Amino acid sequence: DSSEDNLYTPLPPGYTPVTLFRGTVVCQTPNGTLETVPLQTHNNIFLRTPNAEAFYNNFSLNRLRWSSNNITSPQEAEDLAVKSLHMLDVELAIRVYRQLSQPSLVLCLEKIRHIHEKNLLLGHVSMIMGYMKDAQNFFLRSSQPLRALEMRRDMMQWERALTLAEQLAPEEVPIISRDYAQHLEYRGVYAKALEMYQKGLRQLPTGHASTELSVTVQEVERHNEQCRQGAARSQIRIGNIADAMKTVKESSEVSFVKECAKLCEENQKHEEAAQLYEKAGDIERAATIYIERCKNLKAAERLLPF
Amino acid sequence: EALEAFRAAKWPKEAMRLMETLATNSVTCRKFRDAAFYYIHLAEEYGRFEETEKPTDVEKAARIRRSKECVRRADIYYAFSGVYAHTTQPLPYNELSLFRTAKYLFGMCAESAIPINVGKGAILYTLSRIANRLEMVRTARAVFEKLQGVILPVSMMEQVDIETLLVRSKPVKDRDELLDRCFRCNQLIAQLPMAGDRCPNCFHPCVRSFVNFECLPLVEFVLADELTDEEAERIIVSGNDPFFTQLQYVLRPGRPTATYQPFVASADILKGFRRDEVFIVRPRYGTLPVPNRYYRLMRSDVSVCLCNGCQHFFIAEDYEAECMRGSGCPLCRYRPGKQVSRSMKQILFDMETAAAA
Amino acid sequence: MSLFVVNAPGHEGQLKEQLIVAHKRRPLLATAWVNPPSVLITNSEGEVLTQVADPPGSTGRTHQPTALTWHPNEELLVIGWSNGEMSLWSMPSVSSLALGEDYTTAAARSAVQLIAAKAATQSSAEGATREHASGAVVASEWSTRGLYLVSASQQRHVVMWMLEKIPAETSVTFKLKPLWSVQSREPVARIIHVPSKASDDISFLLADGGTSVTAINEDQQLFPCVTQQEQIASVLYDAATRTLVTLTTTSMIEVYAVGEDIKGTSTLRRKLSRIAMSMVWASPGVVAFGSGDDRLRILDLSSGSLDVLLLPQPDLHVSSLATFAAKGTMIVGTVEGFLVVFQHHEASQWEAMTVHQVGKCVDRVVLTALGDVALCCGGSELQVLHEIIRKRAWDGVAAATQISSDMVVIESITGCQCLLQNKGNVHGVSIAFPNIALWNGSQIDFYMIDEATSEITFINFVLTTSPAFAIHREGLIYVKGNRIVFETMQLAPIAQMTFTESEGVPVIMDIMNDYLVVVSSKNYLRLARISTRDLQQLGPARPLTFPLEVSVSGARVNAQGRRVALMSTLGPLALPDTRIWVYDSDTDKMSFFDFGSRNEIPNSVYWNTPEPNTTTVGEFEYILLACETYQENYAEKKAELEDARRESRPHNIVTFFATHDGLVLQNFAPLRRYQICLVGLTIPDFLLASVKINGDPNNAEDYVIEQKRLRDFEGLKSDKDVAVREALMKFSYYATIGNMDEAYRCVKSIKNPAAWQGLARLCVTSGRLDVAAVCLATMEDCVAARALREAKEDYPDDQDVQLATLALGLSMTEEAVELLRKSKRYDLLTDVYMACGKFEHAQRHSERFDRARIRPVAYKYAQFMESLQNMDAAIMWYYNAKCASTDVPRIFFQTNRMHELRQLMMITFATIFPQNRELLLWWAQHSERRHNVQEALRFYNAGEDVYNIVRILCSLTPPKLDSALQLVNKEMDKAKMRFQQQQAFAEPDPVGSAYFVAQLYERQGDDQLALQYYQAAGAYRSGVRVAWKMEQYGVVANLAMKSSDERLMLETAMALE
Ligand SMILES: [Zn+2]
Ligand SMILES: [Zn+2]
Repeated sequence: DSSEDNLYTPLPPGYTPVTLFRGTVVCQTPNGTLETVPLQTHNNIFLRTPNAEAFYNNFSLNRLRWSSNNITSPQEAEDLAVKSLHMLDVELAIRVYRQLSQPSLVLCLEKIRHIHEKNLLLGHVSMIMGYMKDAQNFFLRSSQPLRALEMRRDMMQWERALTLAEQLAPEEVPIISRDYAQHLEYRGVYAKALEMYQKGLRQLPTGHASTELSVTVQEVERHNEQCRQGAARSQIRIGNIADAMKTVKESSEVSFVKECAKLCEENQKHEEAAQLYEKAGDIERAATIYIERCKNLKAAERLLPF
Repeated sequence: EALEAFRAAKWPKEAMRLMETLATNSVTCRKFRDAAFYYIHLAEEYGRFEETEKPTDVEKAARIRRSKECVRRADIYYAFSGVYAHTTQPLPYNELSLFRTAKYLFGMCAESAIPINVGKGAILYTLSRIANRLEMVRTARAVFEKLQGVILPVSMMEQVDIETLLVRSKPVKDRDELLDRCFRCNQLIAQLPMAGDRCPNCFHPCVRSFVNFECLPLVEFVLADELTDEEAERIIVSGNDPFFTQLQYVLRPGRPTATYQPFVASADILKGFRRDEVFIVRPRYGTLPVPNRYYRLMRSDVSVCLCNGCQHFFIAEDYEAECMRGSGCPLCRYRPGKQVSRSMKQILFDMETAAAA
Repeated sequence: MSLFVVNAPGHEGQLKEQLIVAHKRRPLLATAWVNPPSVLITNSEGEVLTQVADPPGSTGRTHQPTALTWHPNEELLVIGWSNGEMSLWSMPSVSSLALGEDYTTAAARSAVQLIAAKAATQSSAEGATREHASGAVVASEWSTRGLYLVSASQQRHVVMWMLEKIPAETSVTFKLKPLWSVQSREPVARIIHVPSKASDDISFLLADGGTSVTAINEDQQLFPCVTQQEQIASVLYDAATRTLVTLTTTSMIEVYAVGEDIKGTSTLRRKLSRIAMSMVWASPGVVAFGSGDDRLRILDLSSGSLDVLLLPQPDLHVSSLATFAAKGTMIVGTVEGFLVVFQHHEASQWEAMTVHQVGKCVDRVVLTALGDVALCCGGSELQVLHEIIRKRAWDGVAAATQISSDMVVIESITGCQCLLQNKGNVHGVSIAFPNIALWNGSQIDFYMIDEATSEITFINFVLTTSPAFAIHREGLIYVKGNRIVFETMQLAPIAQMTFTESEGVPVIMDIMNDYLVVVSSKNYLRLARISTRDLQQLGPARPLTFPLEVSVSGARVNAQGRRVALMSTLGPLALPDTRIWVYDSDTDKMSFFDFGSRNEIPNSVYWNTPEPNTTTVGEFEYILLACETYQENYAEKKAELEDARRESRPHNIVTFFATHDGLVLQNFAPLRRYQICLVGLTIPDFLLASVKINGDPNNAEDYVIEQKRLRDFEGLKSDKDVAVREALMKFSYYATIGNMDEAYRCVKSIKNPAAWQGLARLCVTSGRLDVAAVCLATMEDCVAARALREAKEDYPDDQDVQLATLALGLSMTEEAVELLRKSKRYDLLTDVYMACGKFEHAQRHSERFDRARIRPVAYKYAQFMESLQNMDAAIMWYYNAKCASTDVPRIFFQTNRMHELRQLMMITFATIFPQNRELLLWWAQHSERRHNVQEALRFYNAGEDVYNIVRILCSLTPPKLDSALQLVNKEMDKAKMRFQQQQAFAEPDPVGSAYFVAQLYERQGDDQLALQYYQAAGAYRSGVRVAWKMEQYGVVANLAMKSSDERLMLETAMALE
């Protein structure tokens, strides 16, 4: 119930202590005899019964594993757990948190119970406690800086993730942006989504021809197709019609061109809408939009027999 | 023996489940030799599909990557078994072998995520103590200043403080007899290996043995896009170093040294050499299509062998000496001349004999 | 939840135990009193109708009414007095007036019944004392059709009486004429009747309390039916199956089948393991009885199996029993004063519906026609208990909850609280703060609530008998005749509207905010808006269709006056129904939801009640509906022990989202025993009325208006923001209807992470993952995010494990373990069981389902004890994990307990450790480290490690070659045994230790022996190098190819040249 006064043990008068040992100090009498004076700091630290004073005395002296034997209230268990994490003792932290109903925390701590480097362990502990900046700094100073990326992407702080990826993982810059662009498609923001999709294009990997290279090539191709699809759709969303229509016509996916064809009427660019409606896979709705909005009978004359 | 029973009758699903459970049990119980054995066999089986099913290419690539990950885990656990035994047990040990094992673990522990129950503190303490004992004083103080930045058990800090304060004396000079040598660069590895156990001048991972982890006179390379494996040996049989220019493409100043550049050979190089000068390693992940790796043999006075169940490199005399332990290859427990039927009846006979007593 | 309103009409005399008679169909009840002796005739609800004094012609002596009986069809009573006289009490029939059908209300029927009973007549049967021989009439009994009467006197006489219903000028009178004069052995305790056909014949049984059960028929002879060896206690008869049960004073029961000539054949004989024993018919063919003990006993005649119905409360002793077959209810009365009502869904099929505490010695329990419970208690106390629902009301400011017959607690959320005790009973409560109004049938009293001084100032009463009424801020709306009138608090008539008799009489009236719903008795519904001056009706009456007879009991209207929730009852007995009815008047659509699928019966249904001067309420909050229904981890529990001490049939508060597409089940919430009832819904807070800490439910003061947050409103305790609250409402609605994309859109505008954890839980319950990643990333929980990412990486083909990981991260443990049981992943389930501090569950799961992860359980327990520094268990659990070769030696060496290990290995720990082979081999290796070669050899021999023994023996100076050769040859013989067994079942196994021996010969020039032992050992590489020695090259062949080592064959091909 205090945080500024040190605890004090009143030595009996006329004593000159000479040696502290096991929490007790031998003080020399004026006659030369040695008498043992016990410190109240080490009071009951060899007791394994549910006594609060013994737990606090062990807790203050960093007897954390020993103090795990003596716990009286769940709040004291919480204090011991947070201090054990604070002292970078994950092996004791798992044992304490097994009795605090946090199975996810225990399972994630069991993945890091074997690491010993203090920078990396410090970063993991800071991430667990919720200090993201300190965790990022510790991970960057450690031997595995890529963790500093993984915390950002899992928290989807895409700006910081892309900032880190510019020097850590040059090949991860597109993918991190791409998901960002998808998230941008949820927010109604498409202007920067164009840049994100454009930077999402991945250069073709080259190397020894095998199944692994072929699979990586196919994944790169699929990522490029998704990026160009998103870029064209966002271009149609904002008003960049002519640039997007070339990419729309180059592809062959019916659903993609169907989704792209809807927004062309709103920007009064009805020529590209007319071109896309007939190849959208349906002719009835295309002719309905023709006779109601476009009023271009020359194109509908070809669709009359169908 | 139920795992061997499953593997005898193919059945990849239950064999996978059993082998993964056994590997996890060995890792959680710190049975590092058992964990290495289970993980290398898991990597071996990860390309054993059912005959009725034709796997897709994406699944093939994913299982190839998982097999390589399991191979790396098995290598790390097998290396770490002896170091953990030395650190935590008062057991007899070799000094130079443990020193080279510690160097290999330091090299290959920073490359990727370290596997569970492989600690940096224990391996750093082992390397520091052995280097101090073997008078690798410069190496000892380097690994001690690295050891300052890890966590040690509660009954180790005082001793490590005393050791690192005492090691700051003595001349800073390491012995030239117990330093790793890179045959690719023809230079001694005076500095500690980086992440992945790579030469400072060439970035190529050295080909150590796998019982005492001493380097071997082999150089790793991969063929180009227009070569196979069968014809190479026969061409060499039918009938100064061509890679030196490639060497000039590695350690030359101004060249990109961010990532390791493999040596590349074509059909012109694979000719006019000695028959045994080339070692062909076919990584055994089962039926998965994986290109073979090749190794040039620099010297002939050292005998190197490959286990047919692992294709790892061992010193032939040391491999023969280790094979007498009653298991075979220390990593694989592989014994040649074994039939599945005879070994499958052996467990039944052993069950009969055990039930008798 | 229900409560028994109690009416206790006192009488100047003393009540009798068994002299209470209740009509079967008409709501009538009569009971006798002595000194002054009379009879009190009352209706079912308990109001006194009439009292009848001494029989006519009495010469100044008051005569005790000794027996009473009701006519089965006529509203006619027969009373046998104590002086031998017999009287018939008859009131003029209501239907004889031939008036209109305007008696649709209970109060008007009660009034006409009372005015008919006022002019009732007590007629004397002539010569009754002559037929009973001047003896007190002990018993009487009508026939099933009510045409014949049987009377039994105390002078051992039984007389048959004929009933003649003669018509008169204004009414129908009755004459009772004696026919026979039958002698009995003893005065008859009970007279029972047997019908000829199951559904006018003479078939009666007389039990006189002795050893005789005498039958009687039209033959005018008292021939016995069944006579047992003991004196009879009682007889219980079933008319439909003609099944008789005779019970004796010594806990013996016999079952007889009555024939046409009233003769019984025994088929079920049984024995049961101061209050006289009571026995009543629990069900057709099922008999319930109690012997004054704490347990009921239920007997099935069809199967013969007897079961015991247990009462959880000790010290209770049953005093009387009765049953109501229409709804299947038993009313257990106890000596203490506890009434327990049991309702049917043989002992396992019954359940305790409710418990009531009258608190006095219950002499007898009787049941009237309508289900009311008459009680004779305290010797001279009569109490009629009528079951009524808990009349609770909420307006938006304060809640008025009925808790007893008349006590009402009026409490607001601001802290104001007060108690109301009406002069009469309480039947209806209406609150519109500070206006309060109570309806007790005859009159409605309206008062105010003085919040500052916690006072209640009475304004006035209106003398109206309307079951439907509602007080508002502007005035009170009450029915009077076929019309409804809306006035002020000072009886100023504001408005009135009239309805035809074809449109019915309003029975339900519900007002809230500025909307009113009126429901008549014939399913006619009208919605209207109240104003400052007029009542604007919105449309005409609308019939409603319900896909015995359905009568709507309650109606609630939302704040828009657009959708109505409806509670209906079944049958004339008002049996509660398990259906909620939702009607959309604007779209004119009828939907319903059945509570029978959940094994629950509802009590009340409530719409959301917006607070006054709060117009920021959306329609999604208006459509929300709420209803009340009724059907190793040592530092864990202490966190919630404060709630567990705050704790000092199950309750289900269930909320729906009323949609025009139907009723969608939104959420469900269990309650606790101290939360008695739900008084209303005030978004986003439930308003459960609860008792205080360590309180008593029967105490009037011990009540608090508790407010618990909705289960969909976790983490929102400010209750101030509006946009966040309504967006969360929309998220919950779109989650319940399954439109998860719209839920994502609604929570996208929410900056509160509570909406994000709600969406994450929705993703758990809906199998969504990429949205759940955003959910985890928005709440700043990187632990669950990285757990989900690693789950996706490790299991790319299984979404169930990823869902379980997410649920575990969201503190959903039971859902996660159920999911992992579904997903086959038993290893991950064991890991989760360990991670929650339950090692016993992990042990059970390992030994039951997956018997391959028990070593990890043992090892994890050993590590747990090692971190706990309880090494005494850590060592034994490291041994149990079969890792005693690496860990127990480590746990001894690290703790500097090496001397104990030395003492253990020198040969609970001494019983197991010294004989363990792995420990012996470890100690041999350790001693070999200490250069103690001989001790190492001894321990290797004790551990049977041939390789190490041969190595040491061959490495010694001098080399002990003889014993090494002996061991090598023994192992060769074992290998040859294995190979010979293999061949008999149809190059043996090499012996590695032999290698060492060859090395010795390799240092002694014994080339042939070295080659032989190399080949026996399997040393092909050394075989080549020893074959190179003299001249032999064929031995180099057949060695390399056995190893399948390509390099060896290559090198030999090179060397042959
Ligand atoms: Zn190099
Ligand atoms: Zn091998």
